[PDB]
Amino acid sequence: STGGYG
Amino acid sequence: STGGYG
Amino acid sequence: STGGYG
Amino acid sequence: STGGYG
Amino acid sequence: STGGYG
Amino acid sequence: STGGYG
Amino acid sequence: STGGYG
Amino acid sequence: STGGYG
Amino acid sequence: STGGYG
Amino acid sequence: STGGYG
Repeated sequence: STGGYG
Repeated sequence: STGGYG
Repeated sequence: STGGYG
Repeated sequence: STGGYG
Repeated sequence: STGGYG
Repeated sequence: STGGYG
Repeated sequence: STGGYG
Repeated sequence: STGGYG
Repeated sequence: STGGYG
Repeated sequence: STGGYG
């Protein structure tokens, strides 16, 4: 998986 | 306030 | 406030 | 996996 | 406040 | 895996 | 505040 | 694995 | 504050 | 593995 905020 | 980038 | 980059 | 904030 | 780069 | 903040 | 680079 | 902050 | 490079 | 902060 790539990136994301939290 | 809330912010940021995913 | 909240910030940053994923 | 790559990057992400948290 | 919160910051930084993934 | 590469990078990430936390 | 919080900072730095992954 | 390469890099990362935390 | 917090800083540095991975 | 290479680099990383923490």
